[PDB]
Formats: sequence, structure tokens, C-alpha cells
Amino acid sequence: YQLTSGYKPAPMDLSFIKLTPSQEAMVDKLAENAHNVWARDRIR
Repeated sequence: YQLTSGYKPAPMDLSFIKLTPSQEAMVDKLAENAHNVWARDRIR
């Protein structure tokens, strides 16, 4: 828990579950595609 500037979020158990490698490596397609749609503008 790090200090804030006026607004501290603590709604749930965010430190509960660390996820599988079928999910943490799934962002490597999302950071491929959502970067590719950023690369669809970087062409021009």
C-alpha cells in the first residue's frame, strides 16, 4: 500500500490471486494488436 495524493482505492482483494501463464502471456497479443492498430497509423 503506497501513499496517495487524496484518493486511496482499496475496493476488493487485489492481492488475492496471481494468474496463469495462459493469461499473463495473453497480453503479448493485446500489446501486439493494440500496438498494431497504433502501427496502422505509424505507417502514415
